[PDB]
Amino acid sequence: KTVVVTTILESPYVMMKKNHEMLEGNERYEGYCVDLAAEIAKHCGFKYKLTIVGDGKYGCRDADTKIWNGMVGELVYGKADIAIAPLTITLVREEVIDFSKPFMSLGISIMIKKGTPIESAEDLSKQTEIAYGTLDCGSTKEFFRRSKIAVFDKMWTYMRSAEPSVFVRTTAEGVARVRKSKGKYAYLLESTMNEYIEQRKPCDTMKVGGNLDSKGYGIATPKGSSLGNAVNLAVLKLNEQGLLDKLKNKWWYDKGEC
Amino acid sequence: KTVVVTTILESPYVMMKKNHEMLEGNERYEGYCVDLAAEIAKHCGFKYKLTIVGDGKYGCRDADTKIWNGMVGELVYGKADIAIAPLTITLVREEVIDFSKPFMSLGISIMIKKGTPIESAEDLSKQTEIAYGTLDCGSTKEFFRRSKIAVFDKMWTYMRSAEPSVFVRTTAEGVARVRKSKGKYAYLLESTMNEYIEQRKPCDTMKVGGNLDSKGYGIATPKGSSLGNAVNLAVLKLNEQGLLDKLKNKWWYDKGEC
Ligand SMILES: N#Cc1cc2c(cc1[N+](=O)[O-])=NC(=O)C(=O)N=2
Ligand SMILES: N#Cc1cc2c(cc1[N+](=O)[O-])=NC(=O)C(=O)N=2
Ligand SMILES: [Zn+2]
Ligand SMILES: [Zn+2]
Ligand SMILES: [Zn+2]
Ligand SMILES: [Zn+2]
Repeated sequence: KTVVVTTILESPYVMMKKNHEMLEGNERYEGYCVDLAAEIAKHCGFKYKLTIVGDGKYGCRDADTKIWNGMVGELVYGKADIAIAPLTITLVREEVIDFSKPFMSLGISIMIKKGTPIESAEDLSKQTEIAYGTLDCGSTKEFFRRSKIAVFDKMWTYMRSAEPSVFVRTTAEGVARVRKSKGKYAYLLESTMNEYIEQRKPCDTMKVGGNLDSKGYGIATPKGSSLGNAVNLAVLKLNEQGLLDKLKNKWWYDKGEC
Repeated sequence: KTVVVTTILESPYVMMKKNHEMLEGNERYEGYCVDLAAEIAKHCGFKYKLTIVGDGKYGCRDADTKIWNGMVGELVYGKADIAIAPLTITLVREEVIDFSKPFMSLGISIMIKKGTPIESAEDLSKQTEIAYGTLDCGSTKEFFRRSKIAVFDKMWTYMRSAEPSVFVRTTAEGVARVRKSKGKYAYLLESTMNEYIEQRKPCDTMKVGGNLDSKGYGIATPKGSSLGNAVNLAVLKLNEQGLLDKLKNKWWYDKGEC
């Protein structure tokens, strides 16, 4: 029986091979999570088919209709058996699906255009000439809004009333805003994506400072799945075999461009 | 029913209060995990009794007898209901007990006496003047023995044959060796202990370099325990509330001496 794996097109986790039009099935795709899927399936002993999430989303529950979208929806509504993607482990998600132990750690972090005189959140917080913001909705925004920490309160107090708005609609919009702003905008985002972009042409951005919080990506299965136990032990084995680190190094650095 | 928590006297997770002999029950103890225990109990709705693990061990399985010792033992054989301690989440442990998602991240790291001209594992690998080692058995030693990575393979080749022995019997012996060796011994250990010791008098050690691997500590319950789900969700909630970070800062930095 063929396990249906849902994943999402986010580089470098899953990307179309250059010659994808010539290929078929699992072979059309490459990247960190493709490699991970193959390892998980090999060590759990199953055959699988990769499919890209229909709506291109991770997974959130509409307040209005209480319906789950993205990969979480595909699990909860039975369109796929397992999600192998950079899906963040969160309380609201783990209420409806099961997560493996994290396969990759991450945190909120600062992206600057190279040259910008900022090396930390504290630096940002003490000034206003360099503008800075986050996605207009989602966990990073909420992290600042709720923080009782002085530096983060200060940054919230600033971002919430800044004009023009410092919030962006998509991550890509945030990255492009850093790149076209002539050193006048810094963007706050997942450190994994920040370090990824640091190694992409034209090599004009940089990750600075320590992570502001700590989070994990996990592989997700539905409650009571026959796969959940073995998938979890698999993630642990891969980590101890140094394979997760190998995959990270490969996709971020060996294929780096800077 | 009063939940029996097993834990271990490892600073700053669990320590005797200075006036412990005037006190009784849970109140004798303080530390990160004591605070954490209170929070977990409150969010899962149980009363508990902190007990120090009989043998002072974390838990491994004896190769000959196959018997688990330490806190893992107490969980496996039915002596305690939950382990709230810096118990590392590992493949062989997760095969026999359940863990929450990690409450704290760590990795193998390098402890040096201040002034030692070493900034990374690479730096250590390329020289011989400064000796370096790990605990004489256990996971840090095994990480080097099994590594396919060039830098770590080189360090292993050196450590395994170094004379006199670079391995030590206890964490304490490792730290004392760095302190009395005038810069000629560096010790490889968990990053959390490393960073803790850096804030303790006489303030003569430092953690240097990035972590060499990545692991997490998790709260453990016996397989099929009915506490397991609630405890996991409670760990996620505390992270998202900033409470675990607040506790870390508190016990490592607010109470630091350097
Ligand atoms: N950028 C960005 C991202 C945004 C994300 C994400 C991963 C990434 N990522 O590392 O590309 N996982 C999620 O579960 C999520 O709700 N939102
Ligand atoms: N040193 C030391 C340590 C050694 C440890 C540990 C925690 C710590 N710690 O940071 O105190 N947890 C474990 O599960 C373990 O097998 N060995
Ligand atoms: Zn095409
Ligand atoms: Zn493998
Ligand atoms: Zn005493
Ligand atoms: Zn609380």
